[PDB]
Amino acid sequence: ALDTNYCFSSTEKNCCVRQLYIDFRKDLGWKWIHEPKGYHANFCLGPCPYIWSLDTQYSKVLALYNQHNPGASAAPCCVPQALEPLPIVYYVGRKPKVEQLSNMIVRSCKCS
Amino acid sequence: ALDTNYCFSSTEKNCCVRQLYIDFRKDLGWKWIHEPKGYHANFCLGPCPYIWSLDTQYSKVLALYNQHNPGASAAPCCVPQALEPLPIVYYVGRKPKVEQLSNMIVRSCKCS
Repeated sequence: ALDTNYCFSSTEKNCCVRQLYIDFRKDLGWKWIHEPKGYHANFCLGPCPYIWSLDTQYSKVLALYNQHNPGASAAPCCVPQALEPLPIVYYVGRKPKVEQLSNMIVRSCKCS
Repeated sequence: ALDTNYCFSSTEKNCCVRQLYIDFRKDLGWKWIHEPKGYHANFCLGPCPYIWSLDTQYSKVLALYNQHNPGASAAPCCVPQALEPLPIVYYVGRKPKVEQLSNMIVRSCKCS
């Protein structure tokens, strides 16, 4: 299970989603969004082994292509499979409008 | 265009698919497959900027979350979006059978 539930417990390095709170202005400096200040963007870091929930067939082949060659950084790339929206509030000229960005959050990583 | 056409030309580091020929036995040591010896598995390496064909919304946000914080390796993860099959030939007990693995190749990366 490579989601924000099994990665938000012990320590992990392979394809494990890690906390990635992003303060709209602190990290992205986004100026088109006023609120919220940030959110739990979460994300994924580190590659994955072979039986680590392989999505595509090239995910199991390369998974070994690296795990077999010591010194190769061509491993796979854990990524945010399922995402989540984001209730914000920005300004258009002079009228404030609250929306819900789509896929602006993570809820489970993977290995594409 | 982050495919094996624009990456197989000049040099790139961000989300650019690079050559990844894999010799079934040399790299994966796969013993369940006899032929071919290997194939053009290709793959992707390096993260991506913001306007680098973002797939999910978290691809444009994090793209800046890293491009903004100098010293953060939480960037995105370029991956093989479109893949390709693979005509092989293995053995089942004593009967040889040729098949076509699915998604056992890359034909274009992206940024999940």
